[PDB]
Amino acid sequence: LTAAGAFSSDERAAVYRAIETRRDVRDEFLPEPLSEELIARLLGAAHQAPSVGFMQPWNFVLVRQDETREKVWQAFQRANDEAAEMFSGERQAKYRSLKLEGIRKAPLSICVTCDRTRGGAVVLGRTHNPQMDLYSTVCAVQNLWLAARAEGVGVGWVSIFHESEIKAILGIPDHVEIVAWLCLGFVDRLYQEPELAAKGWRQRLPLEDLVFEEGWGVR
Amino acid sequence: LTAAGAFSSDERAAVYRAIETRRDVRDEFLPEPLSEELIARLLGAAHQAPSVGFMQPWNFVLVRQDETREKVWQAFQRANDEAAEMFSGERQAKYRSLKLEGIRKAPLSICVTCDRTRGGAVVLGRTHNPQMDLYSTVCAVQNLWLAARAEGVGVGWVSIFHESEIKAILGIPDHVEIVAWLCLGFVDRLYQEPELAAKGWRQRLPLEDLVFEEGWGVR
Ligand SMILES: Cc1cc2c(cc1C)N(C[C@H](O)[C@H](O)[C@H](O)COP(=O)(O)O)c1[nH]c(=O)[nH]c(=O)c1N2
Ligand SMILES: Cc1cc2c(cc1C)N(C[C@H](O)[C@H](O)[C@H](O)COP(=O)(O)O)c1[nH]c(=O)[nH]c(=O)c1N2
Repeated sequence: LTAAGAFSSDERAAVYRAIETRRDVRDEFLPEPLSEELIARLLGAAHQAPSVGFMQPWNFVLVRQDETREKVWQAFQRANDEAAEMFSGERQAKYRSLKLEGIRKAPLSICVTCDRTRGGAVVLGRTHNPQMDLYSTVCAVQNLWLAARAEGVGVGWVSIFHESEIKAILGIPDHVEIVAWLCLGFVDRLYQEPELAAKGWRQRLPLEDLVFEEGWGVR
Repeated sequence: LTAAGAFSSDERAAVYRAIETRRDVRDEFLPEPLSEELIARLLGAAHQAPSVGFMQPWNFVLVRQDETREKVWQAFQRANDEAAEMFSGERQAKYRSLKLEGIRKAPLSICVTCDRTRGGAVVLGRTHNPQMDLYSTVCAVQNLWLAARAEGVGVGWVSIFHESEIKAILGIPDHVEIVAWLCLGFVDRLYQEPELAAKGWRQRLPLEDLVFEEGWGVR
């Protein structure tokens, strides 16, 4: 191991800047396809994420073809109606007015998976909680999300669809699970605050309400 | 929605630096306690994580008392002893030589949770995949992990426990699930590559093997 310490004041600010300004993008994606060098930098970042027992359970299916995107867009439309039907009156009306994906607008989509059987018969760290491999994959997703923000690339997560239908479309095996569908594209404008707060779905919760000292429910 | 901010070469390099150098810390934690201000910045960064339907399902239990950490350490011991028992021969020997936690060395611990019942009866984006809220919580963790690296704070995830025992120790409710137990503490020494790779458990997988074009298994 080597010497380490807090980043410089400027470096530190940049990190918090990416965390503080990245957004889930749906409708502002620009049309230019991302270059191979850019994609390589993003995947490289996701690959540097931590992983239970250093399992490195992720895979990335790069989707750029119009037909595939349209196919997946259709899978989303199918499931979203079912989703909306779960709400009523104002909310349902509101839910239907929201844009919850940019699958056809974003020139690139990445299906991020978790190979449930990678790592052998037993994987370190997953022995007592079977979901640790999926969690590891989400860590890869957040790293990508942040690096993309720094690159001027917007990212959007779309979790509204029947997984079995996406797996059939991409040919994903039974032993592999889809953790996230990400829509990517350059963006020149962003919402200063979560889009769902701006459109009155839910507001930012007070952080002081979520932190406890030594025991649950104790401030 | 307004003009997006643009990152300079240095700002961007800082983000990648945090991503490429953060480590899962087990044994390099220093004893200097973290300031209240510092902790606040870390939780703030965590709270800026994306969350399905903007559910914001997380809670953070700050643990600093020796008795509590000793109990969690014992819970870890029991769990780790049964984990090792899932391995045999040489692997078992190596598994037993690995340090998989810094519960008693790190001056601070944070039990990160996920309130499964927050967001009401139906949560946007979680309608077709019930694990979306848990994944959201992981995003907050990764944000905290990166921010910590920038502040010169080491962070380690400990997943080897029996959840029920930890919940009992902290008085965590049935409707709340534990996603991660993090050990935090200043560090001035970090490994250059994953400790688990250095110690011969698993090596870094070739990224080229995990990336497919348009369809699974397709190069
Ligand atoms: C696991 C998970 C799953 C989803 C999301 C997030 C996460 C963490 N989000 C994005 C979510 O709605 C979003 O984070 C906030 O509403 C936007 O916050 P920011 O603008 O990203 O800070 C999301 N957004 C969307 O429009 N359609 C979707 O299906 C999903 N699915
Ligand atoms: C969901 C999940 C759960 C755990 C981990 C990670 C993740 C993502 N890791 C850390 C893991 O072993 C480590 O990230 C890799 O071996 C290399 O990490 P870095 O590249 O050094 O961060 C971990 N480490 C450890 O010593 N004890 C543990 O119980 C766990 N649990």
